[PDB]
Amino acid sequence: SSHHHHHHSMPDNTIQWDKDADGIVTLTMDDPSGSTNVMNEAYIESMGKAVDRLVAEKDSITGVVVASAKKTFFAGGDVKTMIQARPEDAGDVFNTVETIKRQLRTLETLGKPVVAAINGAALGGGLEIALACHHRIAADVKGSQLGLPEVTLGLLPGGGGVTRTVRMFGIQNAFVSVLAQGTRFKPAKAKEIGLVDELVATVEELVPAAKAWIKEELKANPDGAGVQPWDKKGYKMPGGTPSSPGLAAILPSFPSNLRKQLKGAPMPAPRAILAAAVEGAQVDFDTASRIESRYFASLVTGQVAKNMMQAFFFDLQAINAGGSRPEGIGKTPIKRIGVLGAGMMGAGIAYVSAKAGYEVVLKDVSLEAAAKGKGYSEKLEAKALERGRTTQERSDALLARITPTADAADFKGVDFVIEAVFENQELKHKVFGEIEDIVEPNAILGSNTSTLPITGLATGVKRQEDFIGIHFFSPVDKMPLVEIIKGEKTSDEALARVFDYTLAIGKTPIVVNDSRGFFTSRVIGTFVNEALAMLGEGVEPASIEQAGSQAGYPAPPLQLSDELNLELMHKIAVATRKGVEDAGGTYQPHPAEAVVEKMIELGRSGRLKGAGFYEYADGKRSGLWPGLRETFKSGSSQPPLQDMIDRMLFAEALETQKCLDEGVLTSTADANIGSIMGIGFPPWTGGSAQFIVGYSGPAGTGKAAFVARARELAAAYGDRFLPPESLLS
Amino acid sequence: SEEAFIYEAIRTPRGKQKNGSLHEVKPLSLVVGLIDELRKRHPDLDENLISDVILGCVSPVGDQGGDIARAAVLASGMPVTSGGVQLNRFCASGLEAVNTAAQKVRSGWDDLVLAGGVESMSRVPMGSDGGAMGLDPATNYDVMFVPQSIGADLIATIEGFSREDVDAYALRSQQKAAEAWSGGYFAKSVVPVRDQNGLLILDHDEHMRPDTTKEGLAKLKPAFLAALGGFDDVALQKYHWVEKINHVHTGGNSSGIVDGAALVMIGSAAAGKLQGLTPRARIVATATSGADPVIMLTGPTPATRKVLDRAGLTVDDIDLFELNEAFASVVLKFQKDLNIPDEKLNVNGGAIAMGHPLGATGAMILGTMVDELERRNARRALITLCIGGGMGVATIIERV
Amino acid sequence: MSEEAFIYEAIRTPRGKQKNGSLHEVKPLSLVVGLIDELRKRHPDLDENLISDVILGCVSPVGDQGGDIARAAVLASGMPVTSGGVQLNRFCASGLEAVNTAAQKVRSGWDDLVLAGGVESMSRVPMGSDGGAMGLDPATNYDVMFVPQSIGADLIATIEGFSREDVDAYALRSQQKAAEAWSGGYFAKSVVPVRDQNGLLILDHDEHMRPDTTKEGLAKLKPAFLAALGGFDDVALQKYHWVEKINHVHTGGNSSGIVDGAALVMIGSAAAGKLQGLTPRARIVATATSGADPVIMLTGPTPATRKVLDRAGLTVDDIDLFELNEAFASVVLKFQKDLNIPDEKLNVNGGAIAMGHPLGATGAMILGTMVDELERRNARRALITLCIGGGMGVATIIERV
Ligand SMILES: O=S(=O)(O)c1ccc(Br)cc1
Ligand SMILES: O=S(=O)(O)c1ccc(Br)cc1
Ligand SMILES: O=S(=O)(O)c1ccc(Br)cc1
Repeated sequence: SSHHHHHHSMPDNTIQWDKDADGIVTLTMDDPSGSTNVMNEAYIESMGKAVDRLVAEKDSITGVVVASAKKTFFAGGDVKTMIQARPEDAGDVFNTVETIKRQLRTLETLGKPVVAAINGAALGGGLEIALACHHRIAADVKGSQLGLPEVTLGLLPGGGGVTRTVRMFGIQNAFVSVLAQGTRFKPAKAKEIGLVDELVATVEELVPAAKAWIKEELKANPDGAGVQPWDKKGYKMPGGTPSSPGLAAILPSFPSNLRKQLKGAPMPAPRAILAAAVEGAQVDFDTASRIESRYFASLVTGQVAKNMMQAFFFDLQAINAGGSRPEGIGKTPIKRIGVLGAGMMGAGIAYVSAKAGYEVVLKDVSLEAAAKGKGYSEKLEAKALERGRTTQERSDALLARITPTADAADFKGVDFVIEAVFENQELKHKVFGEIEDIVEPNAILGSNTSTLPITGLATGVKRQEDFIGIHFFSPVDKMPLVEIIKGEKTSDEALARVFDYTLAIGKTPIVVNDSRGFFTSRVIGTFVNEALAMLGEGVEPASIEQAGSQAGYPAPPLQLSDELNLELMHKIAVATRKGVEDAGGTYQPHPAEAVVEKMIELGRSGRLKGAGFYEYADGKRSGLWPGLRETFKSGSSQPPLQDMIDRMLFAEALETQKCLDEGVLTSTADANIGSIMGIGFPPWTGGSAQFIVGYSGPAGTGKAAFVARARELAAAYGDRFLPPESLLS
Repeated sequence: SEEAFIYEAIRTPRGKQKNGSLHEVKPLSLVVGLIDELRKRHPDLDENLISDVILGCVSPVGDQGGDIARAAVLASGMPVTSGGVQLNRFCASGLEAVNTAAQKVRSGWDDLVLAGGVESMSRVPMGSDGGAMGLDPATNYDVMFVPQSIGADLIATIEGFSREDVDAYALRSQQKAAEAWSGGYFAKSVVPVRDQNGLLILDHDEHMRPDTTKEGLAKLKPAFLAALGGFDDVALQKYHWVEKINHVHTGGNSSGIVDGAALVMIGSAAAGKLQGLTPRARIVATATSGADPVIMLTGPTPATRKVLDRAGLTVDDIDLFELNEAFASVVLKFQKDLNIPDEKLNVNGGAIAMGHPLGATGAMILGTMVDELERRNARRALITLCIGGGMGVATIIERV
Repeated sequence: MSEEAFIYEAIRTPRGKQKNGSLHEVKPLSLVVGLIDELRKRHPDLDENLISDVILGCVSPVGDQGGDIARAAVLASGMPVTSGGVQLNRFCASGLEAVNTAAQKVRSGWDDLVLAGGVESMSRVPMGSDGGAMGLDPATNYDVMFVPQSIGADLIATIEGFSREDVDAYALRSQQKAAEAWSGGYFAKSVVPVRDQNGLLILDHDEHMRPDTTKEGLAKLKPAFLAALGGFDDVALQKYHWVEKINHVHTGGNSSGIVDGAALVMIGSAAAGKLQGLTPRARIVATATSGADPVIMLTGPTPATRKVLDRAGLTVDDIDLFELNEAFASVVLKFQKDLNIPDEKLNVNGGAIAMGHPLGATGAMILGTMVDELERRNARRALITLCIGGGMGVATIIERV
């Protein structure tokens, strides 16, 4: 019954009030405690005062314009408060979003036109405010985005974002294209899909254009002015309501399709979005709005939301804020970038280095075989010109930054070297000892290795303080993580200059101390080995794939094993054997290596050879090799599916703890982001380190329940699941 | 307690879906036509003894809404004290109405009860009533909803029934249905549908394709709410050991969409002697069970064991078996699990040839086994039906 | 008779009103599942595999209430997949027909422990949404002389001579006895409040009640808020040809309220109750079904009440409490007049005029109300009966154990 959070017996004020001689109130949002407008306790009270004043002065108001005094329009909420919401705080969570929506609902049913002047990014709570208005104008300014990306933090649009979009575009279109994945749109795309009505050039002409639309709307459409389509007498929802015979025919197929795209992963946010969208389309707008709040409070108090907010907000900020950056060091600009090696990996490095406005000197052996590296850069730009994501001027200056060559003398000015020739430690030593003297003394000499330690390679250079390990993933154009491997000789400055380079090419950097397999390659090995171990124990191979997909992984393990050659796994299984057997230590082989060698003996090495755990024809994946069940006696061991899911998640989580114990990783934020974006650890966990503190099962929730379940797996599947002492007392 | 006998059991012919003869007939008249046929058989019957009319209807909506059993009582001029209740247990609605009528008589508080079903699927298609499991995502998501058509293909994939194995059964159902019609097995129970003038509308089950060949069945393309994405991947998320679903079911080996109705009179022995009626069969036992809702149609297997356990009988003591032919693989699995003899199963053909009028199929395949036990002079029969949502119902009768 | 049917539990949801109702945001499936989960709290160690069937009455089985909502409640609540599930519709007595059928199934010996009840979300699924043969078959509407239950009640008041004051005097009596029962705490153990997915309260009381009802306010109301369409007065009088003019005495203040709600009743044999450690609360002594003329429609409880008295070999004085669903004020006034029922034994804890008439769930609600009022008074027997559309009637005698 109130517009305010409290109603019994002191925050700042965010909104400025400007009424003109016409009677148009201009609500300019300007939060003095931060350079961005955000949905905190200050806004809710500030908008409460503004809406109450709109009603008490309605006899002298002709229309409302909502703008912002920041470079952005509005973005997000107070994440530091929402991550603390407990299940007994569901009443407070419910009342808060209900208060937020009653404000927008009064502003929406004011009887007067309300226009949103979107001067920049309008995300989450920002687009939800603009959706309550009757008209939306956005400036085609650079950096502006529009969308409802709450689902990427384990949440849903709870400020009317679900109720209004499903009511503007129908159930199917709103869920698929806007709600289910939180897709972010540029203003040109937003005006096409219907989120935005008009477009202007600069932000200077937004408020004048908004007032010009209010004046025209009152003249031409005097009755329907300030009336949303669903508040009219003859409103019909696009695609029909769940009562419509056309929609009710395909309506049962929506939850089944959601289980297909999520592969059965326990991600409850898209489930709640689809449920609030359909149940809301069955009732009136106000009852639909309240159903949206109850599903919203069900996610905020849940654990999966706390996992995602930890990884995709706090942990990702602490990394981009220069957490793993050495203290106090400044920047040294990267003039020319020498990318030694022009294979599949070498091409992607030069592309993302050229797409960042830096000059590249691609160098290889055959000018013919080194033209494929620039041909890969043109294969992407030609696809981008067709999609309209880049211009010919922007695409030619990019390829002009790339300077394909083969002369070692063309390095007079290069201060940054990445080697991605191929893998052989002795062969790496000699090829490195070539450009060291040709480049300037402040030139970094990187290397792309997956398992070979850096400190051993660093001996083949004089300036060992500048020998570093920059590990990219395939394909480099899309993979966002860059694993920077710190050797024993690498200095504080040489590491920081690589940390600054990663953020410049728009990627996520983590810093890792020198070790065998480092972090990404080492943890992903326990994931595939645990699955092949299950295959040898007699588990159905189809059950192994279903366990990997329902766990939340992007690719099932047996399928992933064929994508990274089984003989490549065997070679690493020997390099690690020689590694321990040279430090006076014996090597206990993983039970998966018997499966790897049994497949290699059978002549099924993976995808390149054309036969692995799957069969491959026409370049595509056909199905599981039918003789696989007979070879490993599949069906003899039938454990429950939840034990298979846990065996794969616990192996990676315990291996992450062994990395944090050995000083391989410095902070837990790098462990989460490294696992999520590097090897594909399921995002609902929030990272392989958050998975421990955020575990949840029949044994409870927290580190203690994780230890209990880890020991429960140890007594039934092996002592590799016993937890380290760092998780114990 | 009190024994419940079957005194009469009739049914209309089954008109096909596309260009059907019964499409112009309201589903209420399909029942009123059968009430008038019972009157013609027993004119001196005191209809005030009939204490209830229990009709099964899976889609009680529109033409079939508003308690069509009460509309049948009023429109047919029956005594206004004769009640009238509609129920819905999916495919077993026709059999559950009979079982409930037999259970009400066994409890003693009811003397003579009409029971049966009705479903005009050409006028009120399946799923026209909306549904909670379907048109609500939160429940559709948690219970892992999947249609019967997918679950039937999964039964064929798990049990190894090939496309030829299920199409060979559909041929057998077409032949036994054509051979039964020729011998006049149905001439007494199939009451032809007429209009208000007495003109003939339908006197035979027009869904039958008696000239079906093994070659013609092979050219049929598989029909797998299906053809909408999702349901294949949902079933494999629960049956994670199965890799791919072998879609073997077509329109030729699955039950037919038809219109029809059936009626079964049930009463105690005292109600029979007092009205001068000849008891034809005795309800020996009934049972309710079910199985996994994602495989759905494996409910008849524990429901048949539960009803043989109540009657203290075995598979040997049952002379005739009658399982509804919703899908060919469902009947084959039933034959394999219980080791049913081949010459005892659906001896007069099934729903693949004649059709599956949902809410009335239970009372049709029951009245078929009453006819056959008399014609063969056999002793016992067992009738069961698979159900959506993973349920199962079974009933044992004995000739008198 | 060998296996007697007993009542072990009987719960119901609070009844939310139609306009601005508190239960309009709750799906009718959620109402049933909440009552299933409450029976789990009261008996956590019950072997639910003993539960052989779930029978739910529902008069509008379409939309949210379609697709055998009894079977949807079995799957959604997580009950064993062998626990059956069937929806039936006998108009207003669908809730009691489920309880009676569950009792007949227990007596027949082929069911051990059965759940029975009803659900009706009239604010989401209004009455008449399930189509109907009448209207869609004018040849049948014309032949059976269809008259809605509203006019039939006005016709009963005209023939028996029940004034506007007479029907409003009962409406005030129902409001007063409901507020006294509520504040007295009679419904504390049976009315299970409705909560959301976060545990927050949605409703905990019968919000259709207007406990501050006065004689004067009931006289300011207006009659008959389909009934306002032409014909039905003439169609009813063409059947009851000796009446000259129908006195419209019924309003929204003396007619049953349009509400949302659901109810559940656990019924089983004495052997099954001892097996699961349950304590029986009542016994199903006898059930009867009859009917009266289909034009006046509402009458029917009287020949069914007399039928259930002869089946149990009892008289009116042997029955301690009488409970008739207050679909309309004149219907209960005629029922008391015909069988000469004392005022004190008739709808003692109020009725549908004050608390509501959730169509399919009413029969299971008023029955569960009598189970509590028998124990609270230490009385012996109670008679539950309901008027039905179309002209039917259902009665049931229960005896406290
Ligand atoms: O409870 S409050 O209304 O102060 C509130 C809580 C969380 C967020 Br994010 C904003 C405001
Ligand atoms: O109870 S809290 O103050 O933690 C709270 C958190 C999130 C929201 Br939205 C509202 C309230
Ligand atoms: O901008 S977002 O939609 O990603 C967003 C962020 C934090 C919170 Br609290 C709510 C929303």
